[PDB]
Amino acid sequence: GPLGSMEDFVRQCFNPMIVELAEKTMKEYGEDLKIETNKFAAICTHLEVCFMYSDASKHRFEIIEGRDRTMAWTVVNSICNTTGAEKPKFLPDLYDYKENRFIEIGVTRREVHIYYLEKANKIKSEKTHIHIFSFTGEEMATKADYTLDEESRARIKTRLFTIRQEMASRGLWDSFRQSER
Ligand SMILES: [Mn+2]
Ligand SMILES: [Mn+2]
Repeated sequence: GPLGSMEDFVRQCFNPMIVELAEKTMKEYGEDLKIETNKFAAICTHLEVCFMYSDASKHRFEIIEGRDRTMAWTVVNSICNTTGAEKPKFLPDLYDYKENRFIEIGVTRREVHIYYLEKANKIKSEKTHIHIFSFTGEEMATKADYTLDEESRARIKTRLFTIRQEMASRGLWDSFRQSER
């Protein structure tokens, strides 16, 4: 049974723009995708989830994820100046203009409730909303408020499922699942 390479998978599976933004995120952190390739895949996956989440409701969200860090903070600080939002301690992923809050999107291969609790412990915010997806359909969100409707979230979950089945098909899932954290 053949075992594919994760780089081949990422470049074949993810949109060119997503791959390029992921390369940029890794460079900005000085990470080498040729060595940390499971991480490369996880970054692309996280980017794509953030984009799908925003696209579920045109106009509602500002995207923070994907931007260079300096531009990301520029955008965050502008949103805070404009809307009166409290400045987050860590860069979030989106800003929700309807619910008036920043959102941290988590995508995990670990148990979603534990991942959620860890995220919540890290950001130290009474305000930032957290929404966690797993690759097998489970999710967890702040105050049991899932923000988007069932169809939109199903679209995201189906995508995560497809990625996982594609990986497994190439023998890449075992390592990807086990490599997190
Ligand atoms: Mn982020
Ligand atoms: Mn995130």
